[PDB]
Amino acid sequence: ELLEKAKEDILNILRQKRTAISRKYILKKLGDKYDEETIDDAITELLAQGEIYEPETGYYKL
Amino acid sequence: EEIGEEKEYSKYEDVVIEWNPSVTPVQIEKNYEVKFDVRQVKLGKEGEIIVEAYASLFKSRLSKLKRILRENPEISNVVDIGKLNYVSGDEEVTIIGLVNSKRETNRGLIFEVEDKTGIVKVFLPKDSEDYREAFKVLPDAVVAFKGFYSKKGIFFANKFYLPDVPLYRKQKPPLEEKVYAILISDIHVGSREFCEKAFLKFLEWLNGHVESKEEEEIVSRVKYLIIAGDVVDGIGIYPGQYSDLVIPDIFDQYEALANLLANVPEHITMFIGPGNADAARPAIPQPEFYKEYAKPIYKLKNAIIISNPAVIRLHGRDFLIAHGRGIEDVVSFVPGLTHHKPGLPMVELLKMRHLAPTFGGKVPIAPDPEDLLVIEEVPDLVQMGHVHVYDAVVYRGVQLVNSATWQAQTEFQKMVNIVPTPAKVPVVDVESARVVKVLDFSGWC
Amino acid sequence: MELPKEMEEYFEMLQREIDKAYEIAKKARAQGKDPSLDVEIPQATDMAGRVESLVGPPGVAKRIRELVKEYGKEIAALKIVDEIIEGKFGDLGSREKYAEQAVRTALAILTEGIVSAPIEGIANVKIKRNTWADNSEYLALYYAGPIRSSGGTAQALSVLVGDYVRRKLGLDRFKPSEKHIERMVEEVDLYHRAVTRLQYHPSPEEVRLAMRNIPIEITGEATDDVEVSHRDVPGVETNQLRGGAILVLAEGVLQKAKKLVKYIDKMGIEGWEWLKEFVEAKEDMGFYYSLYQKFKEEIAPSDKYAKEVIGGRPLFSDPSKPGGFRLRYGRSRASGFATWGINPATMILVDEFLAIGTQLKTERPGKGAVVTPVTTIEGPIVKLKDGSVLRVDDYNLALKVREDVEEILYLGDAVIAFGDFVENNQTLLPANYCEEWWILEFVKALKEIYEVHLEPFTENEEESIEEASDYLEIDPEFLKEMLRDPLRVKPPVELAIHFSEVLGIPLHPYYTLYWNSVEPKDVEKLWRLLKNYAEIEWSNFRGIKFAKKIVISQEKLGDSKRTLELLGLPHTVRDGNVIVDYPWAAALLTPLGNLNWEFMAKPLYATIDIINENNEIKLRDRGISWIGARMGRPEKAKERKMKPPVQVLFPIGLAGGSSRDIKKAAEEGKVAEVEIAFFKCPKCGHVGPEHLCPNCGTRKELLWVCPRCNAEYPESQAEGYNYTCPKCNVKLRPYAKRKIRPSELLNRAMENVKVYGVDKLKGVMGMTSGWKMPEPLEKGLLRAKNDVYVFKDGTIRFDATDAPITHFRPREIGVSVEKLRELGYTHDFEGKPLVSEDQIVELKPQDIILSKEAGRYLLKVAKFVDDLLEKFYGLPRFYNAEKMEDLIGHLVIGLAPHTSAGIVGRIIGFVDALVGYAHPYFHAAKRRNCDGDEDAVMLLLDALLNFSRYYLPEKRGGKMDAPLVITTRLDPREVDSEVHNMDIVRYYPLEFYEATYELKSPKELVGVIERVEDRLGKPEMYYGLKFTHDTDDIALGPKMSLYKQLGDMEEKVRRQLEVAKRIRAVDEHGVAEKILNSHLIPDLRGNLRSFTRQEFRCVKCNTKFRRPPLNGKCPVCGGKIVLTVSKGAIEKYLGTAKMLVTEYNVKNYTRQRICLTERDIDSLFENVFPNDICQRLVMAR
Ligand SMILES: [Fe+3]
Ligand SMILES: [Zn+2]
Ligand SMILES: [Zn+2]
Ligand SMILES: [Zn+2]
Repeated sequence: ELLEKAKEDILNILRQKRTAISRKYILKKLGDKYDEETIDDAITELLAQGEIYEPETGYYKL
Repeated sequence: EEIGEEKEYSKYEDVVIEWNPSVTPVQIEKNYEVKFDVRQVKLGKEGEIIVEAYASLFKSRLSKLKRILRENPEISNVVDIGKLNYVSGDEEVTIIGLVNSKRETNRGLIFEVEDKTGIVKVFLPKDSEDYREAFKVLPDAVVAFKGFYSKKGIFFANKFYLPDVPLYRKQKPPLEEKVYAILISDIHVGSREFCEKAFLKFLEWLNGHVESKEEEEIVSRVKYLIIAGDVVDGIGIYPGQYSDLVIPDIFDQYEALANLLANVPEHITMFIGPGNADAARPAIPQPEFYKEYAKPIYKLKNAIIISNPAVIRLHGRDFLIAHGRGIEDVVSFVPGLTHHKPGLPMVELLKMRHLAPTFGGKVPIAPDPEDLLVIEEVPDLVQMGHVHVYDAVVYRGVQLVNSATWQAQTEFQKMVNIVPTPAKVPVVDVESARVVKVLDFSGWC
Repeated sequence: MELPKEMEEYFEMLQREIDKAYEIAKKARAQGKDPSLDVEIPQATDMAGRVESLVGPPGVAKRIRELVKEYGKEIAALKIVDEIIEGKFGDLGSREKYAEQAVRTALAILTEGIVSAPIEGIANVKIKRNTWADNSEYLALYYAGPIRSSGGTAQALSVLVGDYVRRKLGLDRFKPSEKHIERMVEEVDLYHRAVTRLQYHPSPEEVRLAMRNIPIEITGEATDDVEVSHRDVPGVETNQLRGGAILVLAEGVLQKAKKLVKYIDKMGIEGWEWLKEFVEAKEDMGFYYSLYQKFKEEIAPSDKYAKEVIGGRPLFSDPSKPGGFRLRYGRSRASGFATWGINPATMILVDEFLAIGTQLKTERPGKGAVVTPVTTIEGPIVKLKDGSVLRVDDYNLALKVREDVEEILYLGDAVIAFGDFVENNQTLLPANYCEEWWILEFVKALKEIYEVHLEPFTENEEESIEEASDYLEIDPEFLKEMLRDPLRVKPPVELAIHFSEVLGIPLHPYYTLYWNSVEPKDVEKLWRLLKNYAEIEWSNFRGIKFAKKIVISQEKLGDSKRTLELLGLPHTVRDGNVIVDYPWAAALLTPLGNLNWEFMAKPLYATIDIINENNEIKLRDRGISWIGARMGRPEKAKERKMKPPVQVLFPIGLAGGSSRDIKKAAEEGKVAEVEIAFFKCPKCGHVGPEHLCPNCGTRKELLWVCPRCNAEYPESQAEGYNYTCPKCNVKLRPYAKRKIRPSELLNRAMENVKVYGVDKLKGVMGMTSGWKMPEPLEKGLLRAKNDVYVFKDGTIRFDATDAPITHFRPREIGVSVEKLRELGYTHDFEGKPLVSEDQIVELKPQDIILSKEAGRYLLKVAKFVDDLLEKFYGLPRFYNAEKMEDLIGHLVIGLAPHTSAGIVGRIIGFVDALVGYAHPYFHAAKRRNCDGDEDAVMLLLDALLNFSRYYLPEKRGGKMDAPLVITTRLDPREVDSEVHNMDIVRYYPLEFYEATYELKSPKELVGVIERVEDRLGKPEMYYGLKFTHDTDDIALGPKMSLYKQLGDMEEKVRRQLEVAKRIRAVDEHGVAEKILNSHLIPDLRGNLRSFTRQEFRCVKCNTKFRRPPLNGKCPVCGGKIVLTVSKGAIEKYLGTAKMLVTEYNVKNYTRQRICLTERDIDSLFENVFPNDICQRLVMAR
């Protein structure tokens, strides 16, 4: 439930930026809504399934 | 300037004109001799030698013109300028020397006559009979004065003499047959204004392509042809000449001239001399062309190259031939003698007995130890060019002809307002040394 | 208005020092030893005072000051004219006097009272009748020689003023005939053909149109002795050329018609419609492939600068050719007015043909410029003799590797300001990609992605820096250092790649090669070779892969090596291999994707377009705009002497020889008959050329002579007699031909100043002034002792090239902070207090920086002034200078050769170059430009003590270049109009660079970039200016040009051709032909033509003879006669011409011309005395 809502929000944030965004930015913006552990799990699962890739360590792009 | 791209041109290599079988030339023996030529005579600080050369040149001119002047019977009792103090007041004398300055006053003329021994001041009163001649004499000309002297230092003259042509001449023997001669000049091969069609029609005329009986008889009695200067346009005469050239290389200019002069029949002899735009000396007198640059006109089997100036004998008559660049000095000095009538300036040059007297004007003089521009012997016909206008006059038995040009009007000429007379050809009779007909080819231009 | 209390104090200090100098000048001058009893240089503070003190009429300052504030500058002139005609300023008499005074005053007001046109350019104003058509009155203006140097914009306004005056007075038009117009056309054409090439050549139709509509006559006296064909024209008194009138008509109403029509519409004058009409009538595919096409169609190459080439002055770049000068929009600390910025490295590598202050013949922006070092921009790229490629961007490396240079592939960069483009109205060439564009893109990307605000070139808040550093994972100190000096601090290549892959900005311009300088097929071949036969060492920064080394054998590379050279890629050759090092392997292999996508050639595409079509990191065109230039007129930092050196203004005639030595005449006891003025003592009756009586000690009175009866009258009786002889009724004169004995005068002077050890004292042959008042001989003795020279008015001058400067560092001029605080400086340009020698301090308007040669000369001048004050006048010393550093804080006067007014400055430092540094306002106040011009500097006290109006030449033009009035305050609103276009911004914005690709006119973004004009009126025009580019030193580089170390022409041409060969952007065969066509063939032909029409001169006398004397000796002297033109003058340039013909690929016309010239020279002197190009030429054909 919360994971399902969170992945869509993270996809929304990365979509409008259209470039790689640092993990600190997404952590600070989505931090109030969701705890750190859930955000990390969501990032790991999104990488595992595969719609986004990591060019440089700590930066995420579509 | 700015030289542009390369261009393709033609050198008249497929132009062939043949003789007409309807004309049979008359068999006449040929009597030509080159009486005078520059090449016949054989003539550290550099400034010293150059000054010495100029001094010797003017001394030689003075001596020659004095030897000419002394032949006048009315000239006698000649004294040296340095010995003028011995001259008594009542005794009249004569002085011969060069002219340094000529100044006009309200009561006469004042000259400055310089000889080998001194310089004196001469006064010619306005009432003198021979006063108009003194008003037209150019500087650096050898003149004579007659009069008295003053202890004040002024020579008072009442007569004035020039080295002229004598008034009496002997009647030369006649000829068994009649022979003519053609005089042309200023061909200017390689220029954009050169009239090709007119020259082709002229060549067709010499080969017996006519339509009148008189022309048929004249063409069969032509044995000589004389060209005086400016046979090619040259390169680098004035800035911007590249844009006015069809053949911008002097080797090809002489090649084209030779190709275009190979159609003159075999029974005609040609005499060619250098000009001002040719590959020759940059100052008169000019010995000849440069062999390595103007080779193709040396290989023609019926052409002999002459100098500027030269004297040619034809059946016993003397022809004086020069390009005639000294007409510009006389025109600039004497008022009333404009262009379009180049006869009177020629008369002045003849009656001063020098082809280019002024030094320092617009005629260059080379440093030669001896003066070769003095007319030592009186000729029968004098031919010149360089003016691009045809004229003919007679003075005391001699004929003076200015051959026209084969080049049409250019921008430089119409800026200075001179109208040329292209494609006019004089035909002279050797027996009489007179122009008897003028041919016109201006319609084809 | 509220000034910051600093400018007011500055001006007050300047006035205090000026008054201090004037006090002693006035105390000394009142003793009676000088022509006047008071100082002869009045001082003024604005335009009204100058106009009153230059041309009058009295009482005009108040009216001018009222009307300028009421209406404006332009209409106040018309109001003053109206008041003058109405008689508000007294009774003048005839209408000619009213017209002349009105024209002079109006022109002075419009020209701001600096240019000498109203005083010397206009000679007379007369009323004439149209005697040929209708017999109606019309106004005529007479011009003189000086109008030819008064400027184009000052010639045009005279016609307008004359038209207004003739309209106001109630006169008719000037109705000419056909002969007048034909004469004008002939005169213009003859002038252009014969005497000098006019800057603007008008067609005859334009001349006829101008002559048929101008309501006044434009005539003058004869200036050149060249006859004209048309003669005896009614109303014209001369048959020779009238240069001033025709030059006015050609370079005024025609060349400057836009300015004239602007003035006409602003003023409200009616009847000038024809000028307005003439003015108005006269005026599938990749991104970079199309931009190049539009660039070439809308901006075409110009070759007007390369038309003429003088030996010894090389050509540096062909017109609009890659490899020449790169274009960088900006302004340095010491450039901007008309001055270019050039790295010192490229000064060295062109064999030092360029030094600081050398003038260049530019192509694109204007016509000329001056070079000034800038050490921040890039330098040349060179190829060594062993095949290596280097980038030289500093002075020492250029000094080190000069001897091993084989080819200069790229010259370097040039800094040209936006104000030059505005002034010359030049379309904006597309901008190359540089550091500041990249930094603006960087900060914009940060703002758009992470909502962080940063400002380049300033100091930012700590919180923003920390936030950006946290988001970027870099050291905050590095970010702070990069954002304040983005032109000296650069990131490593891996950081640049990281920035491009994270933020989305393009690659750093430092690591961008000249990709568009090569064709795509060459890059495809290089790609295949690199994929097949290369060894690459890979590395990793954070996930990203970048190359570290490339080693490939030379045999497999083949012709692909030239591609690397054209790309500007540094590499080395060793042991039969080519090696690419660390920072450049990444630059070569990152835009190609590390060989992950194949490079293929595609039509209608460029290399960068193909790169950007398929790649993650995008690029920009590093080189797209190039500019050519040529050398001319090297720098000058010398003294000023009259043509024969002069140290005293005392006539000597021919009793002193050619050198005109008074001491030699005194030694031999000669008697000289010269034209001089005497004085008579009222009591004892002494007569002599001095002012004070040697016996009585009282002041004497001038003696006036009558030329007919030779009667002497003192000044009092002359005033009683109204300066007319009672018996003769003729005009009296103040001078007569008299005999003097130099020995007694010299002995008296030597005993008067106690100076004995003098070996030479040079004077003049005859005086030019009407008064012919001589100078005291004691001044000459002291000048000779101190080794200084004199000018035509009694002053000592020093001439130097002028360069601009706005900001400076104390370490460049050798001045401590304590001395600066004593002078008045307390802060730097950012507001911080002045505590270190490395800070940058803004320069005040009237403070100047002199050269060291100027200091060496002014030290002697100061010693002379002190000696004069101590011995001649009996007063305390003033300067007390032992070293040139003791002149810091003193005053000078600046002057220009075409002006009649000076400006006061202050000395604050010295440099080691050969130029004169000053504020742009200072040079604008002399009506002068910083593009190769030279001005003069003189000490203030010397000028006040020694200047006199009685020594000036009587002829027109004698008052030019003379300090008739000096200005003590500087106002930017009344200096000039070019300085109003100078940009004063710190950095150009993104809008400028984005609008650069659209090829916009500079008038479409004047509101974006701040200029000086936007600050006029407000107190902010005196301070707050900024600059874009910094520089380490303003005198770093060569000081003297190589052109001054070469004597022979063969050496000149050899060095010039070597420089041409070295540079890739110059075709040496084209240079070889231009030299022959422009300098060598004309000289040979002219000398050969002049040899046969020459003159001959004697050695003892100097008589000229038009033909040689027969005896070979002078008729009078008996001495040797020599030639004027010799054989050595017609053969000096023949060997160089033969070498050019034989070694360089020139056209056949020139070859044949030179060969025929050799033959002609050989042939002329005939009767007086296998591998060659001529022999091969004549043997081949
Ligand atoms: Fe001719
Ligand atoms: Zn006295
Ligand atoms: Zn008198
Ligand atoms: Zn002499």
